[PDB]
Amino acid sequence: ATYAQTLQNIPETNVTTLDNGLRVASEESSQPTCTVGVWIGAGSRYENEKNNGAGYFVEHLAFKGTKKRPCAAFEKEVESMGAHFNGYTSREQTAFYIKALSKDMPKVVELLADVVQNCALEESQIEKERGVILQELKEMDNDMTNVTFDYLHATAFQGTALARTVEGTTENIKHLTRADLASYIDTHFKAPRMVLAAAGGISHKELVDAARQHFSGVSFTYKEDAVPILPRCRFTGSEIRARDDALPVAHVALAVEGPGWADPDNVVLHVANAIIGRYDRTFGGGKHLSSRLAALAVEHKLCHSFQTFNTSYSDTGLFGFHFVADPLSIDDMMFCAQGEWMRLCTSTTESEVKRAKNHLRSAMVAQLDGTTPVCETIGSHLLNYGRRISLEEWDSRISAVDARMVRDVCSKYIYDKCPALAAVGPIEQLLDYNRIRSGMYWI
Amino acid sequence: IPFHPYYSFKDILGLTLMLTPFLTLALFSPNLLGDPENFTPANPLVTPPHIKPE
Ligand SMILES: C[C@@]1(c2ccc(Oc3ccccc3)cc2)OC(=O)N(Nc2ccccc2)C1=O
Repeated sequence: ATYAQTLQNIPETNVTTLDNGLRVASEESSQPTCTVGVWIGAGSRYENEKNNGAGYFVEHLAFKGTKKRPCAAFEKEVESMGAHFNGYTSREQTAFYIKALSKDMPKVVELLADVVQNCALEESQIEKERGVILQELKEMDNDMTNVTFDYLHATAFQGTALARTVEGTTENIKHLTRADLASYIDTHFKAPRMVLAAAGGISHKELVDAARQHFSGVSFTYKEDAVPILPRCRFTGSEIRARDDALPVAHVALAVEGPGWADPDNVVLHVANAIIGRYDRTFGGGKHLSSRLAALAVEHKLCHSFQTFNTSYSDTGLFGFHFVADPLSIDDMMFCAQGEWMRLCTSTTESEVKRAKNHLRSAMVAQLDGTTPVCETIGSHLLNYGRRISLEEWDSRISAVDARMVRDVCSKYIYDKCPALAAVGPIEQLLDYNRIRSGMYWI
Repeated sequence: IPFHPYYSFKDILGLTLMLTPFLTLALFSPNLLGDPENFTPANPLVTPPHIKPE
């Protein structure tokens, strides 16, 4: 059994569309346990100034009970069957999924449908969650990494929809109405914009059957079955500096505009990010790590950690890096980090990509380690590519990448571009934008 | 802020701004500031009527 053969012998992903426009996909295995859920193409980006934080507010009630079954009843039923009910809401994507015994795939599907369609939106529960959410905002306000990424979007996409955070504003949370949440749900949780995904030991035909039975409510007009294209979010080379010398370490995030899901270049960017990789003070590897930046970080004690990223979206994305450092080592870190980015565009090696490619393969294989992670892939894939992409296709694409390709693609999105910068904490040593902007050319 | 490029650029600008009058004077009015008396070889026995410094 060779890597290739194992990739080809992986069960295919089945997809079937209902008349209402919903899509049902699943990957079959021989596991007594499974995961199934509905991936909705909704999120903060779809909200506006008045209902920002609604999709999040909803994410809080999506588990507090439906019309057919109030809170206690809803919970008991799920708990008593050993099933796990989780989910999340992001900027362009939302999800509600359940982990359970394949033996219950059908009852689950019924439960899912009931959650996405008949949420009780208990008037009293709403005021109760209003206070919970407000506490979660204070908890997250201490999460530098997330404060930093929020700020990164706040400036990189200033003036637009991606600038908003997923959780929403304090004013919105304090005044969102039972009607607003309701409106949100009806406006966005719609068949053509949803995907019923499942993985494990399940019959695609049994899945699609229960699907037909519970995901009904078809649409009449044309405006109800058309998936709205969102208005473009303008990228802006800029920076937001939130200084507080009272914080122990500083977080910095720099990024250029990314291509967006459908673009093939993304395979190259991910290889590129693989070369620079990531690091943190507990990587036993130490000073021998392959990632040059990681090596320098260790030798010069440049940071506590650093990480690259290539966040995608429908029509845009953020390609960059983030690091945490002591107030006195920020400048050298940023220096080396930008240095490496220059190296990418200019002097990438075949060896470098050979390694990065292997690293990338095992990384994609890791994101399919369990029923939930695989289910997440399916949901996301159909929702972003409108079709599942096998590990064999990815590997096909990854294999085509070479040093020259990395250089051209990287030169394309990085070289001499105006980045977006977010710095939080004791950031006095971080030099100005103009200085950083110069680190964008020559290497 | 870092001296470069803020003040390196500001300084180079200030340089060319003052360099114009300097060159204009030197190239269009070379003798505006000097005493015509200095175009006459020093004479130990005759002192100029109106000795005036730069
Ligand atoms: C250019 C000049 C000059 C430059 C700097 C000076 O300042 C001082 C330098 C040393 C000692 C005292 C003053 C003074 C004169 O040199 C010079 O010979 N003169 N001419 C002059 C004419 C009449 C009286 C006194 C001087 C200057 O103006």
